[PDB]
Amino acid sequence: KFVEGLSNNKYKIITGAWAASLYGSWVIVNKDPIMTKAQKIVQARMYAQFITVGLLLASVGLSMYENKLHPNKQKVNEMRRWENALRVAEEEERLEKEG
Amino acid sequence: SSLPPNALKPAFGPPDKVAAQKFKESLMATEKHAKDTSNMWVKISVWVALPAIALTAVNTYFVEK
Repeated sequence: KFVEGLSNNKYKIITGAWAASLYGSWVIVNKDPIMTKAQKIVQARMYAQFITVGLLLASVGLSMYENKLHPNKQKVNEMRRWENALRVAEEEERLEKEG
Repeated sequence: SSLPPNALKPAFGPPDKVAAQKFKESLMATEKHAKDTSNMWVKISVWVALPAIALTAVNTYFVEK
């Protein structure tokens, strides 16, 4: 029931987790005081992108965990917008006739 | 052919700085750490990468068919 609000922002959580993953991998790998800066950066980048694309499929399982709770989307939000678009026409022209 | 008198005098000073000799002995520490961290990464490769490639290959063979 929380899946609605923090699965509407999938590609915010994925990107913030990627940035935090590269930070929390870099601060781990840089504590080893023997290597070049470049090797530390590319190892941190590899660990970060691995955990990020591993989470990208967890969000797929979560995406159909949302899709059973809200069937056939993108097409019945359009008709809710359409009901709010028809009410705004009828409410307006009835007072155009009697105003 | 008439060298100036500053010819055969030395030019660089005392060649036993501890900084560069500890540099030369850190040239063994980088090689030892490379021989550790390449074995580590090849274990990462043959344990982590190849089963993921195999599972993604059977998935992509099914949907490519």
